[PDB]
Amino acid sequence: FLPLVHNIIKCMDKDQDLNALKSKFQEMRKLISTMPGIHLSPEQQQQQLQSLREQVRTKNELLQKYKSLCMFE
Amino acid sequence: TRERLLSALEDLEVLSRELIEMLAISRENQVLELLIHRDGEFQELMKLALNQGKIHHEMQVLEKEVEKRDSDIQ
Amino acid sequence: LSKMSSLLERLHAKFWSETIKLVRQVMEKQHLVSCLETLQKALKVTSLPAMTDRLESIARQNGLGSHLSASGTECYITSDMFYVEVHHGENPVSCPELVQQLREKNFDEFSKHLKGLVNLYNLPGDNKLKTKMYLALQSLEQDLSKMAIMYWKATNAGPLDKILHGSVGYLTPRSGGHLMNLKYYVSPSDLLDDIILHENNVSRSLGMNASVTIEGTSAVYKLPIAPLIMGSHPVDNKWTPSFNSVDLPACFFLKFPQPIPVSRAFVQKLQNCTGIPLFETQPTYAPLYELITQFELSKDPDPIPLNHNMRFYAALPGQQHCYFLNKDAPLPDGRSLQGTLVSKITFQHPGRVPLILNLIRHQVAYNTLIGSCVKRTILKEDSPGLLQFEVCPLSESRFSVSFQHPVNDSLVCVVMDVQDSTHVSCKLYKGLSDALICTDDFIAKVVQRCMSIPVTMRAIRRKAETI
Amino acid sequence: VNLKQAILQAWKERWSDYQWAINMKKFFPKGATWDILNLADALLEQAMIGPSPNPLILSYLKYAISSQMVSYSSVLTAISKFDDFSRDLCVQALLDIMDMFCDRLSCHGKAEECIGLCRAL
Repeated sequence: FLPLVHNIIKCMDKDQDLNALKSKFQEMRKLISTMPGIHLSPEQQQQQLQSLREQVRTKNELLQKYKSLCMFE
Repeated sequence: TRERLLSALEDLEVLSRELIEMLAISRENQVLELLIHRDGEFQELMKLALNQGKIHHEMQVLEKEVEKRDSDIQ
Repeated sequence: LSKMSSLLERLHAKFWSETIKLVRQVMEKQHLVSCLETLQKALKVTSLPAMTDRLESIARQNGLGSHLSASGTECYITSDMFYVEVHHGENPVSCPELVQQLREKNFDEFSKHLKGLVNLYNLPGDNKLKTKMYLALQSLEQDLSKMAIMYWKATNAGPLDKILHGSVGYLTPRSGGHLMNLKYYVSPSDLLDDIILHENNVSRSLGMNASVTIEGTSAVYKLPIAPLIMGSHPVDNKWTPSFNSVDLPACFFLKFPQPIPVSRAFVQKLQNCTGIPLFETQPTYAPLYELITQFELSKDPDPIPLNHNMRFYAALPGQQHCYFLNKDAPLPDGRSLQGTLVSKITFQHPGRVPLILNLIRHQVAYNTLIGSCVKRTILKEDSPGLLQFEVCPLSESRFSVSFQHPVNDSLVCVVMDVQDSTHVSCKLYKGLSDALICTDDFIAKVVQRCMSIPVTMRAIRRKAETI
Repeated sequence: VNLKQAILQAWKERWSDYQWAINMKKFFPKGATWDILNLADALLEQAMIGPSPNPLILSYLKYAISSQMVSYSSVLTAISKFDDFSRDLCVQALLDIMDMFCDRLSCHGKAEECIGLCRAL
């Protein structure tokens, strides 16, 4: 980000609009990198990950219980 | 986190534009140093964003396993 | 706070192309931009022309002239200091210090080296004498090298003997901006860390140092511009006399990094050995024990002054100690031990530099013996133990530690005189009806092995209590 | 308890001479003119151990002469019992102490004290 601003300052010491609009297009690229797919705080990501881990654990444990248990002999 | 990212984006944008513009109209070290701080904090948030993208890919695999175990239960 | 009104004026800007057109119209029509650049060199990413930009920023920072001939080759250029990264001499050395700093991300040490290379050639002369002045330094350096090699020819002594008692010293030749360092002393405590073996990769700061250099003075002196030792007495050095020489308005210097406190009789002894006056104006003399305590306390600084009132405490393993360093106790002349801080000793030709150093070694040795009392450990007013001691100067190079007899109740005074750098003789002084405490050779052994008062006092107490 | 222990405590905690005088009074209820207890002897022993005298205990003895705690006779006897003579500094200190009371040398007491001053001279 900032070295382009450095080049704009260096051009001001040399002298231009090109790198300024390139900085604008860079911020458009920044919007495209705000698109991804994450919105919650990382605490909420941690809560979701822990809850889903517990879900897979308990479901595997139940299915293993009924794997092992025969009601009939 | 998108709100904090986008606020850091637009803040960085138009305040860096202000620094450029006052350089241009001269021919402000404090708002310079704060721009430095905003740039560093923005890059740190982008690193946290890539980490949370990894977290979301893990979550997608994990919920696929959730649906498979639900189908086995039913 | 100001950023909030900045973002408000930024919202007003949201309510820049015209600004770029204005900058273009001004283009059709200084310090700040380069200052922002030099702040932002920290944030540049590692790349070859960007590292060229940061090295140019180092050049603008230290006042030197940068010139690139490519993205590889960049020259730092001033009146004599001329070197590249890829006057009146070649580019001598691909020195591993500057290359080792610049291969890593250590640009500030490169800046310190350019500062030192500025301070070498900032001599006041019209530049022609400057070259000759530097030549004089070169001659001095060569002579100094020979003397250490002569000592290495004399005995094959280790680096510790080279430091402690030899000619010149452990001698690190100059390399970049770091000038030539003589290590004239290393204490028995500072040798050890947390038991150091002393093989020839010894640290630059592991001891007490003195850097030799040239410096322009207000007076005029006659200095050699040729290697003065062409003929060497096979176990000594021998100097062919002057003129060659010229009367440069400068003199050689031994600059100490931390200024050494010295007594008055040291000042007369060194002005006798040198011939050149040391303190150009007479300075404000102070008692030596104030200066020794300021030296030792300002080794490791803390924002709270200790407010000692010359009563120091020592927390030891099997003992607890207290010390009164007792300035203003009168010498036989009727005055206290008065001394001042010396930092720059000026000599004219290199044959003085062993004798000078022997003097300084003597003085530094004495300071270490009074340095061991000055501590910051505050075990204040503990009823158990606190064996209350006293240090008083009977003479120059002598002092006395007085303390209660560990068995009986009369005083016992151990007088220590520092004959040489590693030799301190000791005498126990005792009442005629008392217990045998120690022999003097035991005290000399513990002193020369530790160079610290409280360790020797514990050795006295323990060898008393075994009997 | 002993005079040596009191003088040595006076050296340990740094006591000025008048505070030494007060605490020396407090340690000993019977004054016994301080010459029965041999103040001059103990002060000279624990002042003249080093090659140079410690100025604290010499300050104590010079106060104990200038103030009339100690008679001149006990001081002159305790000076007489020193000899050694290899150290010039202790001898010069003893001659300054003699320079204090000599030419004055006036006992105001019993005649046995005057005879003691005669033998001490």
